[PDB]
Amino acid sequence: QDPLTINADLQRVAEESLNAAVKRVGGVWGSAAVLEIGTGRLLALAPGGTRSVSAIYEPGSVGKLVTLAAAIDQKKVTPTSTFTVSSTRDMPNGERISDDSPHETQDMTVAGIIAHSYNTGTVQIGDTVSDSVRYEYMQKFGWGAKTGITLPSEESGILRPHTEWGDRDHYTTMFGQGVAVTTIQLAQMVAVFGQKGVLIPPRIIDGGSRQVVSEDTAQTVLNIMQGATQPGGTAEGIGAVKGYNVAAKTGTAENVGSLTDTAATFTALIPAENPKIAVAVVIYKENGTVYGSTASAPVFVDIAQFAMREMKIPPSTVPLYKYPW
Ligand SMILES: CCN1CCN(C(=O)N[C@@H](C(=O)N[C@@H](C=O)[C@@H]2N[C@@H](C(=O)O)C(C)(C)S2)c2ccccc2)C(=O)C1=O
Repeated sequence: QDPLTINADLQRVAEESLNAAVKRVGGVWGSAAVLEIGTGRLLALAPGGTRSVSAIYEPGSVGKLVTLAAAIDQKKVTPTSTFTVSSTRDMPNGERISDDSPHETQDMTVAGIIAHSYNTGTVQIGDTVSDSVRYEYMQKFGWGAKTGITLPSEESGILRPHTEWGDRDHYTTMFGQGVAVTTIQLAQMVAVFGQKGVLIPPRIIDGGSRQVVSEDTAQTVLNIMQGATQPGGTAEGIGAVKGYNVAAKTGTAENVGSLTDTAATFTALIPAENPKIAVAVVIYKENGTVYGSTASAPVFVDIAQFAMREMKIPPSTVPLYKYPW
């Protein structure tokens, strides 16, 4: 019978979690997409109108995975390459870049950088690759284009041609600012890292795809992503799905509305040793800041715990991956 892909129980979990989280956090709206890994099948899409597919927003530091992957794919960097992290850092082109909150400067590996999500580290990582190269990766990950799901009013996102980026744009697009995204785009993206560098176009209809990154870089981005829940990681505690290895990335971005809003974002893969779902969450607050971790992780967590039961996936048999930092 059922020609749609939605899992009704999973959908209800999503809507519930989502609704609660938006209330909890004083947001004005939210959205969540759960994609099955390997098939591109939508298991859940909240809030169930079309806003999930048509509301666009600057995603923030979830965009960091695009730049990380580019640098790695181009072999310009490795998990264990080391850079200096600082509360601010003045760049060649006259730009000052700042971390969320000041910290003692120190050297960190790439692994630890995006794990702590330090802009000052990632900006350096992005500088190892040309803007036209980054730009091309951004497009292959599906930014600035409709995913092509069969639901009305999909927005294409905003991805200005790199040849158009100023000194600020050079660096802001490195951590998902100066770019607009829909939640469906974000799920499709992270899905790549569980798909051996392949992007599968999402589907809501079953029935009386492209290579974005190498299989190897996908897997390394996958290992780095597991650093999110470990001590010091932005999703420590809050991102934990008891008994299951979680690869994830938070994001907390400013948006206009001028520049008074924020979008708390979360994109995760689970279970990390062998991903079965790709999850993307966003909660938008209007005159206030809201953190991907405090806001959106809990949603993923509720969804993720159910999905693992629902899909009769056994708990993780192997340790959460660690690179030294
Ligand atoms: C173009 C100017 N302009 C405006 C937008 N803006 C900005 O909002 N910066 C944010 C940012 O994007 N940094 C995060 C990326 O999300 C890093 N990752 C977060 C995470 O994942 O939790 C983090 C660990 C909380 S900080 C930020 C800073 C402080 C608090 C929350 C978010 C800039 O500063 C910036 O350049």
